[PDB]
Amino acid sequence: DAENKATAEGAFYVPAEAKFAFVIRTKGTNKLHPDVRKILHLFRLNQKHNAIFVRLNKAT
Amino acid sequence: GRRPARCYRYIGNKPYPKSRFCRGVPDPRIIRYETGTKTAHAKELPICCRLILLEHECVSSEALEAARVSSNRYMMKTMGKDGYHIKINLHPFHVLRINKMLLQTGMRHAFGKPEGLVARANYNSQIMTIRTTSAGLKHALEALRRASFKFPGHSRVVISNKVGFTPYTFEQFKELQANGQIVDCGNHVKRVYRR
Amino acid sequence: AKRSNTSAHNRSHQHHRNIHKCVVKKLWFEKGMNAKFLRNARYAKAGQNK
Amino acid sequence: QKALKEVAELRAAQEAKRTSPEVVKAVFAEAVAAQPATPDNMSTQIINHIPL
Amino acid sequence: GVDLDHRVPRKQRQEPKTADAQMKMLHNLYAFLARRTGNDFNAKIAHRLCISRTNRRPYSL
Amino acid sequence: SLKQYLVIGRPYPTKEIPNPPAVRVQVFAPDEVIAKSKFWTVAQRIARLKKAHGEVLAVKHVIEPEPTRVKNYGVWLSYRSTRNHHNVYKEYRDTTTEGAATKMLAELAGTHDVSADNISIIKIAEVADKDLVHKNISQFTHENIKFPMLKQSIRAPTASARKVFAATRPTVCGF
Amino acid sequence: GHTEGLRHATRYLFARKFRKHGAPAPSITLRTFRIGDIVDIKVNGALHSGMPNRVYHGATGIVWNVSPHAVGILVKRRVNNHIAPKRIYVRTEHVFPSKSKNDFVARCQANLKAHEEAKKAGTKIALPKRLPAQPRASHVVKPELIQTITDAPFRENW
RNA sequence: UAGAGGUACUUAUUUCCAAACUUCGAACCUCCUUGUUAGGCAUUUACCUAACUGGAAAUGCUUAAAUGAAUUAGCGUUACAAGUGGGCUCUGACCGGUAAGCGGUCAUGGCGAAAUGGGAUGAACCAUACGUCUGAAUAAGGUGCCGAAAUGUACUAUCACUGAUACCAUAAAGGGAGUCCAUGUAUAUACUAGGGCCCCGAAAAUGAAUGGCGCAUAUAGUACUACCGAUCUCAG
Repeated sequence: DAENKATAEGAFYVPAEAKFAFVIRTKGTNKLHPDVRKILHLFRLNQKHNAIFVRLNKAT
Repeated sequence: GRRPARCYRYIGNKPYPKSRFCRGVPDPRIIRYETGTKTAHAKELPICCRLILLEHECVSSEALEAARVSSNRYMMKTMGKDGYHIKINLHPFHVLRINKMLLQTGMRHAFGKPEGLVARANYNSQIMTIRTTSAGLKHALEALRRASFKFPGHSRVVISNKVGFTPYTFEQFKELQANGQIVDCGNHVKRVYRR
Repeated sequence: AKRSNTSAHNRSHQHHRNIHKCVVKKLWFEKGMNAKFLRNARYAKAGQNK
Repeated sequence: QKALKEVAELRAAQEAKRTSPEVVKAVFAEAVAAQPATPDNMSTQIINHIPL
Repeated sequence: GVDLDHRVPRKQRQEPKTADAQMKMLHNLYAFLARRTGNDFNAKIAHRLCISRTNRRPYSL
Repeated sequence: SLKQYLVIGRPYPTKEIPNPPAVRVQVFAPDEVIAKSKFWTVAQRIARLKKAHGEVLAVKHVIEPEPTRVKNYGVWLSYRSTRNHHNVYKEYRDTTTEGAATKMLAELAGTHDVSADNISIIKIAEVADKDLVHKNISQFTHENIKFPMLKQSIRAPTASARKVFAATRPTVCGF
Repeated sequence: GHTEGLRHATRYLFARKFRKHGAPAPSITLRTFRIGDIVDIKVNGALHSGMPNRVYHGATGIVWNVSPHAVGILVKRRVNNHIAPKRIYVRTEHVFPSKSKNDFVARCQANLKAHEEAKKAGTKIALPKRLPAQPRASHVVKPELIQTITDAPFRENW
């Protein structure tokens, strides 16, 4: 209704941004830069096809 | 004599000018870069005609003097040293080197003595110009067609929109002249900045 | 005869297997420092306990 | 499963508004308004030789 | 395929390497207590009986 | 397949200037997520508006008023080939603007051999039969169009009923 | 021809910016230091007595000695494997009071301002903390300038 | 480089440059801080200050209020000893060289010590790094037959003793009323801005290799589903 109110007025309802995400590891382990597997070890995504929920802020 | 210029086409070092350090250098093949009616004007010879290079590579000094002589001798034949103005907008500063070889000590103390001058081009660098009148625009294009076969790679011949060698379009040139902002130096256009 | 002079290919690898932070015992270094300062710092401590 | 039936209806009720004849012609009129003016001439260089 | 560091940096001595009856026996007494009573005192006495003869230094009178 | 999209975006409010100009871009992409990225490419390239400081307000999906009937579509585009950029006005006959744009990406990749990375469209619009000037598409706007179907297909009427033998020989004549 | 000199490969380190040649102002000599203070070493190229090495340019440390013209600074160089400590002596004209802690010390005093003043009214406290830049709340936007960006036809312009 | 203005120089310009030029100056990096912080009180000093109910420093007492980024994680310390001290290399950056499967460096990765699948074949490239088995669905890569899997659907080009999938196993400058698409003008027609594909340019020695057979809608591009396929992933 907040969306359909703004269209009838004139404006745009821009929505709220996503507060968290869900991060599948697609590719496996090897042939990989050490900064870029330090970062995956911090999300606990070590094996291929693993996932957790991650909160979205300018750190993450 | 010389190497084939397929040796010294692509750029595999930092640029290496004539200086204190280089020392034993032979002078380039070019002396004159500019021929025809040099003492002319922006208004007298408005039409211009450029030769643009479509590669990142080295151009030799021997190519640039071959291109001048073939340009002059066509424009001399047709119209006869009046209208035209030829200019060359590369200057060869890069010095080449050779290991010589000619018993022998090859690849040991490999650094070599300078052989010849060269010019380092950049993708869309103009390497020649002909400024002229509308009567001999036809003759300018046929000159730069012949001069293009001198140079390595491939290279487009282009009629420019802008006046003379000045950076001003024909539409802009009348507005500034009328405004009175621009002024005339002996050759080319000198702007007036009102300061 | 002519073999390689050096390399740094896998210096980084070895260093990171273990860049241990060597911690200092105390901030004062009494071998250095002004003697005239440390001379007086003795007579502060010696006078206090009596 | 009661709630996700209601949310399925409300999200489907928006697609009634989206695919209505009234709303679609407004969005197509916005898309026709958005497009630029017709170019007279193609080609990389126009080339002008005005005297002086 | 998992990214872990598989190596062990730290072993620790769990039971005593003596082949006595009596040292092995009263280890199990204070091991039994250290578990069951859940106390810091008996946990230390249990572990002191594990450790080698060099570290058990002779405490003079 | 491609769907026409209208995307409107703007820069964030600074304290110097709250309520800036927003900007819209017509884009062609398979879904809403790709249509954002095409908007940020065009907005950055031209109007100097980056992803890292800007909102994106409304991804509107343009559906057709009627897909029931056929329309002519002029497509003004530039496409880039090594050593030069060319401007071309090409046109097509189709049910929708998207299906015309999907046609020309195949036709440029076919005829000229350039991908959708190099191509950059200027203008799509529907066009009347009077203003239409290209001969091969003008013939379909006339009355009394006959062409035969020379070269029939041999396919299975359903994929169950295919076979790799036959007693009689198939006839592939138009008739 | 690699050389291991004292002042080697420092053409542009000990250069003096641009229109900042000459001796420094005498306000610099009037400044004071203490033990425990965080200080950054950056060099005057002019003043040659009691420089640091080239390596400890732009390098934060802690003061441990103070002496008539000069300050003993403890600085953590990274050796090969491990981060060694290094006891420098260096003059005060290459040494400035660093603003590393001034973010932290601002917050502690700002917290005590909040923690006391909550009790003064009292009332009841909300707890402030630092937080990375976060995704935005929903809200509604009316503009009244909407341009329509398109790609133009390409023209050479030479 | 090349003209103009002044009394060969010189004042403004202009064509075009520097690893051992700099008046500006990124990206990528680097280093420090982020829990205890503000005080107040009175002993000690041969030190500092003109002076002590000051400074400087360390000893204790204590007045307030809290655990004050994200994500992750147990951290610290010692002893004894093996092998090693010929390396090679993909992708980028670089020095020398006409160049090299050449010589010498740099950053991450790989091989060496890493199987299996894919690139017909290959230490190094792609997917992935492995207990013994039984399935499912995939990755790289493929689906005329050899060969497991659509000669799949939709849309554009192509006739040539020719073309055919990264690293990769070679081809350029320069031409063509071959064909398709095409820009601007003039009067169905003349003049061309060009672009692909195809042809020419294009010659070596045993008989010869898109992997072979062969194909010509099994060739060149584009889009979207289904399907086969590793010791990966998942289930037992």
